[PDB]
Amino acid sequence: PPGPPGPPGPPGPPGPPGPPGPPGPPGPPG
Amino acid sequence: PPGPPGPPGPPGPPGPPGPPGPPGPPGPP
Amino acid sequence: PGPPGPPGPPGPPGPPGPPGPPGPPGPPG
Repeated sequence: PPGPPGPPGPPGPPGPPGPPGPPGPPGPPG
Repeated sequence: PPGPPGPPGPPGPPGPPGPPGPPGPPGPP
Repeated sequence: PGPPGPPGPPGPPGPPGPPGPPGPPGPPG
């Protein structure tokens, strides 16, 4: 008979960079 | 015969943090 | 019985990373 299924594969590639962050706080008062 | 190929591996690591956000709005006068 | 089969494929790409840091303060008013 055919042998056992092979080992599971390796982990996949790292995911994409996340979305850009939120805007910063409003600037200092004039 | 040799067995079947194994199952796909686990999902990869989460991605890195995203880029910093934009500068905030200009301040009040 | 036969030898174990080939290793499986690499897994799927991971999830997107976290949102990036908040941006810096805005320009002075």
